[PDB]
Amino acid sequence: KLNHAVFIVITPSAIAEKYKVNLSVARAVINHLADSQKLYT
Amino acid sequence: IALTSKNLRAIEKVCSDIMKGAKEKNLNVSGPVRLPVKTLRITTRKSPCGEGTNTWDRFELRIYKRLIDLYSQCEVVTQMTSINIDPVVEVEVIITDS
Amino acid sequence: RLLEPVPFVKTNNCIKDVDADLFIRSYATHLKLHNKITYPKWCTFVKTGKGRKLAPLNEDWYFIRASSILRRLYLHPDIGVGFLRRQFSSKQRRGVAPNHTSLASGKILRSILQQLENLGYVEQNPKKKGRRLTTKGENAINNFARYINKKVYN
Amino acid sequence: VHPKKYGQGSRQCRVCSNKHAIIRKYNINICRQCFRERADIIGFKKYR
Amino acid sequence: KRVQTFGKKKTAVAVATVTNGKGLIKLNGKNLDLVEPYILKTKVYEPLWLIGSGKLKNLDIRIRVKGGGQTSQIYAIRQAIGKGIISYYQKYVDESTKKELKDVLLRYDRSLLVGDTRRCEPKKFGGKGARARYQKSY
Amino acid sequence: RVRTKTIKRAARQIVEKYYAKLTLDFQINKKITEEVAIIPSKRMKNKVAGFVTHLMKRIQKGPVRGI
Amino acid sequence: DIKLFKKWSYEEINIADLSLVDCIAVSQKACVYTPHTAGRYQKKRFRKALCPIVERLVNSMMMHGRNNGKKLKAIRIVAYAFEIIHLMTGENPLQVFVNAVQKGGPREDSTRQAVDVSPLRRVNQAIYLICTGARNAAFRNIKSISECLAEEIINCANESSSSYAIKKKDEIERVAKANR
Amino acid sequence: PISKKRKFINDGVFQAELNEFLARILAEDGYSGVEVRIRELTSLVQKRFFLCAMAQAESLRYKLLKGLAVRRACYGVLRHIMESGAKGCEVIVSGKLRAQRAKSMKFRDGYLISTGEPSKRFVNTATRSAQLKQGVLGIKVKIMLPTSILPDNISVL
Amino acid sequence: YSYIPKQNKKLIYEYLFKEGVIVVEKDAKIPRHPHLNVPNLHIMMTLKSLKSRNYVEEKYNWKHQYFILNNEGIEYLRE
RNA sequence: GUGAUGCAUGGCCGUUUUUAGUUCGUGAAUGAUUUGUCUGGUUAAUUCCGAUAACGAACGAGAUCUUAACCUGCUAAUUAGCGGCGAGUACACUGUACUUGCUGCUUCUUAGAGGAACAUUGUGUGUCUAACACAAGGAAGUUUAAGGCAACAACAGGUCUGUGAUGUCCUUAGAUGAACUAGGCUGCACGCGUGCUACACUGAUAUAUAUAACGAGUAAAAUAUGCUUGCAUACUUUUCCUCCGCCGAAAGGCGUAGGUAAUCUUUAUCAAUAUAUAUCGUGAUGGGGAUAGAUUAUUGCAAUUAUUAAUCUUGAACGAGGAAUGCCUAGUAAGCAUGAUUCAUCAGAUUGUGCUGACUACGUCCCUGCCCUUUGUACACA
Repeated sequence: KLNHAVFIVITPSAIAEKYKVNLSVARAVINHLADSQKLYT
Repeated sequence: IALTSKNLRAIEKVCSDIMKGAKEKNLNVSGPVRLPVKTLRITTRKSPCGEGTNTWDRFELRIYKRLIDLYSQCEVVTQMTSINIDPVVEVEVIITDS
Repeated sequence: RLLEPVPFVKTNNCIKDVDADLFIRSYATHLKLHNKITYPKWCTFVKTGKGRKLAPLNEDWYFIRASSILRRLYLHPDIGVGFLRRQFSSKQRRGVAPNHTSLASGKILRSILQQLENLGYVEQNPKKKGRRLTTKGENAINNFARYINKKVYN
Repeated sequence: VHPKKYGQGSRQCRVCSNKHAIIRKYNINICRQCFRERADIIGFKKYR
Repeated sequence: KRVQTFGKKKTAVAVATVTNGKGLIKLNGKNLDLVEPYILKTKVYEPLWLIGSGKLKNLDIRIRVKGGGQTSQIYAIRQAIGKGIISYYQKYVDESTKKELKDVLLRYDRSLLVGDTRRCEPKKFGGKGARARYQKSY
Repeated sequence: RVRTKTIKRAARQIVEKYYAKLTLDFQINKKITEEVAIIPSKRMKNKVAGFVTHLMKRIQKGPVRGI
Repeated sequence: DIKLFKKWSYEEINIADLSLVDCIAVSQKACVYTPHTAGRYQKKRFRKALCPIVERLVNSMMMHGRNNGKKLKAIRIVAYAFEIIHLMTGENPLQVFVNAVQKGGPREDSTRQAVDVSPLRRVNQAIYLICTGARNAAFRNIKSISECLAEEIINCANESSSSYAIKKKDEIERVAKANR
Repeated sequence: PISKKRKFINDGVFQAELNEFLARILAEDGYSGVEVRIRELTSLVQKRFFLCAMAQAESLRYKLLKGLAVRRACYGVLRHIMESGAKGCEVIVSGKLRAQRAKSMKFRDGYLISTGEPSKRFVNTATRSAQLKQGVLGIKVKIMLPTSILPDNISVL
Repeated sequence: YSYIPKQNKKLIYEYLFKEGVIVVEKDAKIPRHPHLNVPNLHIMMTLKSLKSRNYVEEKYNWKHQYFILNNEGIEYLRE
């Protein structure tokens, strides 16, 4: 049962496991911090 | 001048005669045409009744046809063909000029 | 990322030399910027294909499709509504019965090609029955491809 | 009568005069039972 | 000057024609880069490292690729370009380097020079599977 | 795989006529079988000639039980 | 030169038990960017082991109902697993996965008495147990199969109890102890 | 103006038509060929359109329908095959055979090759029916023409 | 009804006379014959009756009859 | 006569049965019979070697040919390819993508023919005979593989409802001949198969590039006249695949290019598993589609029993699976589609074609089923 959200090593799964968040909001936060699957920088 | 049949030996012998006559008459002749084979295949069920293992069998008919061109009189070419062609082969004629 | 070290001597004289996937996005961006075409509002409630069964849910699918259409016109200059439907064909699920391929709706493609004809990027003629790119459109797309190449290179 | 140029009633086997198991494949208009024995003379030779 | 060669392997057939030029290599209207698979792009690229780009800088090879699966097209274009370069070496540019050219190509593998005859077999009787048939009920 | 009695008696019956023409070279020994042999199948000619070569390489190191 | 997914050349490989190295048979001949190669394995017996270990993983991951045969997305899933593994733990994903395979295989099985396990089928059974663990983790475990398989790999490599392959090995050895 | 493939199918079906016509009408003598007595069938076809194994089988049918003894009839058939010069022969006549139980017999001479593409190309076979008082007698007669050269034959001079 | 006209008998009587060989087709539903501008559905029964009169012979086949005229029918059917 | 009788028959077929078995001449050993046709080794197999009262034969096995495959710079180009130049459309600098037309040429698009692969060559295993391995060239070393022909004998196996193939018996005006109206095998407590679509994130979803081959394709419309929409008559060709341009969300409709076909569909290229980026990120969920009404168009004189069909509403099981039980060893399992058959319309059926090209053999007789030898029988419809 899903309970994660966006309210509180930049890759999706790493950030998701760190912050206990959904993958979508994790990618959103990743783009927020930086600014289908692609090779890492 | 295109020929058509189903067996290869007849077309081979008649084409041999055709280019031998072409060499004899030393006329303007186009190169031979060697078409990819066209096959007719059907598959039917054996066992006329409805009993036993369902067994089918397949068939094949390989149709052979080639083309050539010659610059000669239509009457003389049709005569020299009809003299030495087997009625089992069907041949049509197209003339060329240059 | 998408760039790779080219080991041979290129030409870059036309649009096939540039990547199609990003060139269509660049043309869609230019299309939205210059507002060359309409949306049109008439098609905002129709699925692209019978087997699609879902809305495109992007709001720019007409621009995407038009960019694709122009890519098609260049890549093979003798097209038709049937050829376009065949290329845009997708799967269609008949419930219990097995899934079958099916073509896209033809009205959307007809509207897109009429819009392109009005824009003059594509024309018609008895000889070369399919839709063809004009000479002005040819030179314009050549310079657009060179511009995109320079933009993504230097 | 109620004849028509449509459906299975417009044609039948040319030997057995039956409407069952008739192949229109290349317009042979024949039944499988008789065709499986007429194949050799017709030119239908089982090969592979 | 100009020579035409072919590569036939799997379903796809590729044809090449190597001429004098400056290193213009074309795949139909596209190039070797816009195929899509970056995985097979380097597979095609392997002869470039095996032989040398500086010598390709003096030869233009046009290529027509048509028919079959994408992997088969990649393999066929590899075969065609290998045969074309070996023929151009044997004919026009130089033979002494061609002696080491064959030695290096065959050292890498036998697949580049000659394709494989692997193709599908006629599916047999019995059922949907080629070697499998319908489920038996007693 | 083993061999067939027919090809075996073929190999036995040949050689005895023109062993003089028969030499060491394997391909030449093939060609002499093509020349002297009247088998229509090319593959069957190939197989019988291979058996003759195998029979040959048994000679001049012991008896061959015939010829 | 060659780099898997253009990332790893695995120029360093752990010695393992000197038999798993030949079992996986990964080398310059077996090197590739993406899985799902065109290597043959049904003309001999050694070629079957010659298929690379990652290739065997991708072509064994595919078995669950409708998902069967989708080895393009097996490529995708293993690529994503490598990506996430490389920074969830600093070790090379291929190397840590290699140690996982090394210690995830049963060595003695008591089917009918007990029999020592050949290296080939020790590797095959380790892979099979890992695949079953990943499938039962795609079963009702909230998280994606990417994280499921990655956690299974790292758990097998570090020898923790939460691993289904290790639990099944323990069950097999318990049967061995009961018989003997 | 018809397709060549449909034309070939028509040629085959007409070949079957004329073959069964010849089988029906030609029951008193051998085969003198085909035309591309004579007046009747030539006019019929124009109006409608606008040592042999077959001979041996029909000869056995001729010897059979009149009530001649089966054993001597077939024996004379094989004598005819041997005097013609065939390598061998095979005559089967199956049916009631004067009893209420179905029965068949076999009379084989020579090799009688029975399987293979060259076997088909070399063996000639014929089948026929005889209408009798309380049943149908089925006759199958096979003759192999003497040997181009047979694949199996090997002889070096 | 389907009463057979006397003249309907007569024209086919002359028609088979002037040739000697005819095929009347077993099917009767076809309105016209390739060599007859006459309803065959008035002719097959007449030919079958003349057959049972032992004057013409028919070898018979599938979808074709192939009747053959004998020597002793022309004098009878002439008048 | 699709009325009975396949237990009266013919022919065909399905099984014993894709295995390895069957028979003869002469010889030899009250008779049925035995030997040949085997102790042993080997195997694709009574296949060979060999021992041998057997010697010598015939069938079956073996063999042949198509498919991909290499070459024969053989043989050449139609409807194919290669170019060269005739004018270029934009770019480089001392040819390039797209168009126009003729022809230096035929490996390439291809087939006529033939060749090439025979344990080939050596390092080995073998009674040094039959048999088998390694390594190499080679596209071709398990017959290179996949396709078909299947002996002798038998079943009282299926079919007289395929035949004007067929005997006997039965029937015909209230037909058991034919036609016509309507009706059924599509209904269902259930069962068993053949099979179709799910349980997802290895996936639900939107974009597009890289996509193949077997394939398959031509007694009727409408117009006018007369009588009074219908009847008769004269005119072209509508009666296959169809491209295109329009109309319609679609279904589908309208008018034409082309093709009786490597020429037009389409083929410098038709499907799906893709693809890369993006919504979602395992929450009976958005998965999933059992499930309804409302309809719109086509096929057919006729669709009610919603034939077929696009549209919106409808929202079951299903968390990888009971007792049981089926199939399967390499471009093949499985997944995915798709051509063809029946077809006026209808694949969820059969048969072919291809893509993605997997977890695991060089074996064993434990079950099941066969084959051989010995043996015991009171069985022989075994």
